[PDB]
Amino acid sequence: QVQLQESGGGLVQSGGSLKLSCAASGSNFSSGRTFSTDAIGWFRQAPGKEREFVGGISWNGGITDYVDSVKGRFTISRDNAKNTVYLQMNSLQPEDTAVYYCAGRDSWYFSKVPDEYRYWGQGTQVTVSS
Amino acid sequence: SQLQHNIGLSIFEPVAKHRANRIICTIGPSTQSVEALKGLMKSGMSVARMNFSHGSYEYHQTTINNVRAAAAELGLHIGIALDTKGPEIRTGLFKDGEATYAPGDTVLVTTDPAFEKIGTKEKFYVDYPQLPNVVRPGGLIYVDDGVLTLRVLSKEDDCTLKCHVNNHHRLTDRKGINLPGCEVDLPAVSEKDRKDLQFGVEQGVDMIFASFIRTADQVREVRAALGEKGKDTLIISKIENHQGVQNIDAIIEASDGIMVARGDLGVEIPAEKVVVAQMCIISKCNVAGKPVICATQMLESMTTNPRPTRAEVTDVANAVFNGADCVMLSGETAKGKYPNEVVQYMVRICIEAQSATHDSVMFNSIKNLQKIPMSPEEAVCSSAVSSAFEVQAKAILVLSNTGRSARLISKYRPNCPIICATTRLLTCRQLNVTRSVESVYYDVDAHGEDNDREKRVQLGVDWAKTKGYVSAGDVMVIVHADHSVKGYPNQTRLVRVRE
Amino acid sequence: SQLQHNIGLSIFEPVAKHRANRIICTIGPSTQSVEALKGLMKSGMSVARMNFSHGSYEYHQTTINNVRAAAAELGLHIGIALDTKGPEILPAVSEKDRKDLQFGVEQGVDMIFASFIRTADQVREVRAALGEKGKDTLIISKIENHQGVQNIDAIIEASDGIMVARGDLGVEIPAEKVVVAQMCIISKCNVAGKPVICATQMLESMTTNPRPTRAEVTDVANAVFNGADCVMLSGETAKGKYPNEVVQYMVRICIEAQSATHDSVMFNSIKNLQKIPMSPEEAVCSSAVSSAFEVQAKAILVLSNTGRSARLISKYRPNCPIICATTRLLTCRQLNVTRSVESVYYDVDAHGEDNDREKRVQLGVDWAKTKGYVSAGDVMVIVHADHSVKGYPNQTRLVRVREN
Amino acid sequence: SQLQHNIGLSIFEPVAKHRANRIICTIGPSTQSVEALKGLMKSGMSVARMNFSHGSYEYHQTTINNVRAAAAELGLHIGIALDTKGPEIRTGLFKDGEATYAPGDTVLVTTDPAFEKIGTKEKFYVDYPQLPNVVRPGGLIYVDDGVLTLRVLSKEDDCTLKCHVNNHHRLTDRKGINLPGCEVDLPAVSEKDRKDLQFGVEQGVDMIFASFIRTADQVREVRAALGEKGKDTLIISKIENHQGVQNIDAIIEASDGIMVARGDLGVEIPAEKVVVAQMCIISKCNVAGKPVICATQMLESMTTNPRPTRAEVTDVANAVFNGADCVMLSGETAKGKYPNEVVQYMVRICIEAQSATHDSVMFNSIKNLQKIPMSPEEAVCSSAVSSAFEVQAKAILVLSNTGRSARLISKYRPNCPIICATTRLLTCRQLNVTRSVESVYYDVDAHGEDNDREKRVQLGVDWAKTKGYVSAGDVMVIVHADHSVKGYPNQTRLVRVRE
Repeated sequence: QVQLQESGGGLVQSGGSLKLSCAASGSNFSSGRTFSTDAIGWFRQAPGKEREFVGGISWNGGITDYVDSVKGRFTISRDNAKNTVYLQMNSLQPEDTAVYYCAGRDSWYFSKVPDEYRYWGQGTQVTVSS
Repeated sequence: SQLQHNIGLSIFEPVAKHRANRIICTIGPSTQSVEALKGLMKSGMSVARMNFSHGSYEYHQTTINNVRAAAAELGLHIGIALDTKGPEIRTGLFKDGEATYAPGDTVLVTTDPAFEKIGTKEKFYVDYPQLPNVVRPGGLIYVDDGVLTLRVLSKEDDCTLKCHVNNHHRLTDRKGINLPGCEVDLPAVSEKDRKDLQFGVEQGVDMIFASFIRTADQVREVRAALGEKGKDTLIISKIENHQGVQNIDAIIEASDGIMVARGDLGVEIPAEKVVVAQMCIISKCNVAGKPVICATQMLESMTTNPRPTRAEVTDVANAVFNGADCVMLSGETAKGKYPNEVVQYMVRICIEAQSATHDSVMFNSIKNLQKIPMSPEEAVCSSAVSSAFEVQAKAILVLSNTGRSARLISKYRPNCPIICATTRLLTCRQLNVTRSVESVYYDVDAHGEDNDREKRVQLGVDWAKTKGYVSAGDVMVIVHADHSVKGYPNQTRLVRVRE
Repeated sequence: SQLQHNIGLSIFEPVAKHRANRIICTIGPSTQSVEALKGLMKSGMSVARMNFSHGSYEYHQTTINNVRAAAAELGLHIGIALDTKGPEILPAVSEKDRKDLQFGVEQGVDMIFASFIRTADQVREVRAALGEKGKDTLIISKIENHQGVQNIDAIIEASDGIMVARGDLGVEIPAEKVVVAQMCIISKCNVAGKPVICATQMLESMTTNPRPTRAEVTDVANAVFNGADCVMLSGETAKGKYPNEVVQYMVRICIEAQSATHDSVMFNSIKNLQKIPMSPEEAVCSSAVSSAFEVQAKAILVLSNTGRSARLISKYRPNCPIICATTRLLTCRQLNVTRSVESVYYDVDAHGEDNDREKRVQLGVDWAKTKGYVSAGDVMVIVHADHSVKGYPNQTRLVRVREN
Repeated sequence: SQLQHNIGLSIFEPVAKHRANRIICTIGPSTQSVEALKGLMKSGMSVARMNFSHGSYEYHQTTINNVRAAAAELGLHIGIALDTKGPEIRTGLFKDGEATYAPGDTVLVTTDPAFEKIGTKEKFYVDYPQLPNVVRPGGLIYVDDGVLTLRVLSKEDDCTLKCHVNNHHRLTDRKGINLPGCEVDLPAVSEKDRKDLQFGVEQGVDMIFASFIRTADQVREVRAALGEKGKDTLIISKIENHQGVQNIDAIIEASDGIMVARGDLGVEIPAEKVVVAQMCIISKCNVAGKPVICATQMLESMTTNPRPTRAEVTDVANAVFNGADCVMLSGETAKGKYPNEVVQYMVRICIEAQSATHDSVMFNSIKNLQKIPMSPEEAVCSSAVSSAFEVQAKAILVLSNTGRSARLISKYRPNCPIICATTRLLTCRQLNVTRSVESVYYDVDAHGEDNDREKRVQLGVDWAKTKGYVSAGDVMVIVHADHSVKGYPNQTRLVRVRE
């Protein structure tokens, strides 16, 4: 129903920083939900692994949460007027190398559980080389 | 019980209900283009309301044409409704659009058509030609919903009066006059009203929202005006003064449905009462198995702001909880900066309340009022909803060509979608105001005749499977007419969807 | 059934029911005067709220003395509540909160409105702060964010009451969700038999206009239908231009909603949720309300000192007023926050010890007689404890009021 | 509520119920004539019982042939049942028809196959051959129904035992003996049983009353004993000892029906408990939807007097109130002076007690036992009965080929007649043992194929019209299968009779 469109992966230097962006179109007309109604999660899947919670943001931006690994380094924010979610990554280290996804849940509140999200971005590669 | 249900609710679990309630959207400057109407249909509209208290037959022909077009593009069947202007001592067309009145001021109140638009802070026009002969010096004139009262001082001329302004007020063009003394003897249908109704019958509208309905005789007059060319169009009585509340039982019996016009009601009755009045009118409508619609004052503020007040949202949710089949927007979608968004909020509110209501309570309540022995027809629909609950059916499929059966099933208020397979497009269009119902058209000419009722059943089940209602192994409930009934459906079938 | 009740409602019949819901008023510039306080009290207020987010210790001492004075003049027991400041713009008890809470305990406030309550641990920190001098004061936990709703069950077991700050909730969660959250929390409290209050966004437009909007009015009515014990005014009575008319408006809405609700649904719902060996306390209470329905009593007189019984009878939502004859004045004041209860005070020192339990009963019947509830010939349900039981009500009498 | 019903009863009002319970008559000397049988059928017999405890294949062949001829004359379908002799010790035959004993006598009990017809006060024969090897000195041997007790004193020969009589009781002939001593190794189906079962199968009986059923595995042994030719014949397990009550759940599951033999039961268990066991067994059968029959001690005094006792009448009435499907007459109809009269009394008691029962209690109690999500099959049957109640239907008409549906509708215990239209005469005959059902036969070969299921419905409606059940204007509930599936009925219609 809602579709997400990612942008912003690449290669970066240990300690550098990137900005991941996710842009949203469409609606679940059945429910009346749009990007602006839906909480957004960011997850990462490192090579060979499953896909783990990184951070999440409620529908209107009033609540966020982060895994400890990235607290103080990562910042999730959102602009509902531009239908966009952002994941700002600072002091990147080799352990953040992975593919990164945004996903949208049909709830005002976010989850750390991947199966609880309804729509996904298609994923972007982030590689931190020192 | 609601109590047990309520203590089980969670703000954190997504809801899962297929929306039962229906949304009526008024059309105007923000939503008359075909692209607009398409986004309104995508974002929840079931009926397009044409508000005839303004605009020309050209403006409304554009709406009719454009909605039939957007619908076609989308393959939907959208109801069109005509809201009558209605008997109303009215007044407007103020020079520059407006006039401001201060207390102590004196103003000319005229029934001369020469000032019909050149209405200024000194002389304006009132549409009733018998006003000088009915209001005497001393009594008042309630202008714009009892907000601006005038005290008559003299019959200045043959058809003008000089009056004393009580309170300050900003009077915009075309505001209603509400002469407190009665003996006005207002008709059921102005001469404009009548003409408009022939225009509607001529263009094929599906329902009339008849305005300011006070007695049952007047609903009958509306019917008469619609003629035989439109003996089949729904009449939805607009209850907007205390007379209509008073005679709600007669009116309900003579109408096809009811609209509760809360803000009009609010000028004659106090708000704490209007609440009660809505509970009574909706519930009577429920019991009668007639559509009832909540209208005036819904997400009003969302006409200009991107989100409503919580107060307003609870207001809508209350209408649903109370029993309403439909909610109507009026200007939120006509002149509003957020038409689609307001429709989608209505969708979210409807599903939340629906998920928040104990699914069985209304069924059990309606059933307990039913006198015994029930008719066959009544019993067929009652026990179809009952069988649904009992086998946890996921859809009821009723084959009805007029829509009666689907309305009777919706009265028993099942907890699943009702799918109506009909042979008539008018029935698709008109079912848009009946809770839980979705229609499916079988063009007999372009296919078989389906005497064995089998491709129509397939059409229904196919719809349910593609719309996510039902899957392989789910149970469904089929209600239809047998080979041998004068009319009405008397057969029911409990089927399982096959892979 | 509610459906059947609705279909026979009429907007034209005068409604006749004794207001069971309670109104809390916040005090500020428009209402601190003793005369103005008297006017609030006559026009339906039962508890005075002190907002410790603004105002000095001297300023609230002023309001405490003034309400005590105006109440004394009218012969009423009005409660006083201290609304904590909270950790606003994380801990549970700010240092300021600690000093405010001891000020309230030393000055004799009846209840705390603990702000920003998220876990049950924090409400217990508040109870610790209250100390032994405030061992018996009500802790009303204010739910104003998502952790509050998530943990509502623990918070309810630890609190004496709950308050739904719907405006505060609306900042983190969408409005339709606030609607659902309010129903959840009210009814969880209803089952728990603890008072629940609705707080923000009530008749806010009446702060400056002489009448509110119809949407506002149905929002209040919908709190009442949802099950709330009390509604609370905020700026309406503190800064507002029409404090007396808005309290009266709350009274008319409360009565109309009460008369529009079906009298037995609550009782049947609460009762059927009970487990099949009931305890004798719970049994006496439910069956009193039940007996009241079966005999159409116009009053239930309960003899509680702590008010426990009165709360328990209230949980079963009877048709008629509940008169509590108590000997502790703080119970008179705290009971103003429970639905349908009205306390009558019996001074055990100034009047002979009512060891028989018989003069308190008469006191109650006389109160019910004068208020207008009961008239010679009417039945009443009397609920108290016997000469020898372990500190709870266990017997129930059914009385026909006689000319006296 | 039964209380509410009770206090409204009147002894002076004529009853107007259609008899729903069914009557089984055993056939013997008073009734084996074709004319006698026609009179029993007119009088209300539904199943003719053959006690294979006595009688030759030539005799029972005659009973079989006569009941078919009599039914053919009356245009009826009567079920024939075969009651096994069973694994029950029997006491040879006694010369001059009788012989009496006094306590302190000494009598020989031999198993030498001789003396089988001689049988004197001094020495008589018994069925068990290893009786000399099992019952040891002092052992207690109970004859008739425990009435006589004997103590084993002497060893005598390999064939004979000398026993002390501890009585005062006169024996009648070929009586049974139930010795309490264990090491009996009771069979399930004796060689005599087996050949009798084949005779029944080969001659086409409708049902087996299996005697002395103790375990479920016994019921399976009986099933096995009927070969592919006898897979359609019902087995009704006769519960007549404490083990029978002990295993009633397994035995109900394994059987097609149960017969409560209360006399046989009273020999091992105290009366008071038999009363209770009867309530228990009957009710478990109701909940399982399988027929249950009450059989012994019915109107026994009517074998020789033209009036039963009041306690006997209440005993019958109690069985009906209790929930019994059928009541069964034994000697009263086989060797009795008043066969037609006692059948007519059974008809009268049934009607009276059915009419004093509260119409709705059983439907509600069974429905509340049902786990929710119901099967479609179960939903269809229960819902047809509740439909009948709500429309005050005068008949349910079900189209069932095996009759499974008709039994499932009867389980919900409606208050009107059930008409089952079948294409199988075996089904017409076997449904004679379920409450409220009446079969109508459709000869596929004689008429069309009724693919539409229309001729049959007509047959049913026609029948209920001629029967006196329905008139033009009344409502009927019709349950059948749709033309897209097979196996079980899943479709229902509510029809007003026209004429």
